[PDB]
Amino acid sequence: RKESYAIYVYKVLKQVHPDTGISSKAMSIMNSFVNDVFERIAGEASRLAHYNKRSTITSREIQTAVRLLLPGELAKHAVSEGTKAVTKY
Amino acid sequence: GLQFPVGRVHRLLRKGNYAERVGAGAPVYLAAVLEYLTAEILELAGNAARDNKKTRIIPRHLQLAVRNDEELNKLLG
Repeated sequence: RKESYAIYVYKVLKQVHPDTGISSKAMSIMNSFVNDVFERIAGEASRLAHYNKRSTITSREIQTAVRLLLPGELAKHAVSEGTKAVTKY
Repeated sequence: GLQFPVGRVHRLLRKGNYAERVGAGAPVYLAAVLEYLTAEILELAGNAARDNKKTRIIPRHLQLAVRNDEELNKLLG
């Protein structure tokens, strides 16, 4: 698409299924999901920041955009993944 | 220990012209969110793979896993 996340998708696949590979045609589809979600989360976080007269996209603005754009428990566990992630330095 | 690099996600946020500056925890939060969603897809896709005895995820297992998981379907429809 625009940016390649193939190696990072390779990373997580070995964590989830170490003995199951992914095709190159499917990796392109995986790379498109990440590129689409990245620009949606970062795009809404910038709208949230620009709105409140903010000059900083922080983790709370990313957390809000994740809550508004991911449906159901997708956002529930993603926010848990995010808050746990920044909880290390 | 993230598989998605906080570094590049920070650079992708700076060159993206989203705001003036980017908080330190923002690429960390986004990298974990990006890593969680792919792990969610790759698991259901990897399941459908070996549920067909396939030792390799092909575009079909990606299409099936997201489509009939209506949370992922409403997200990546």
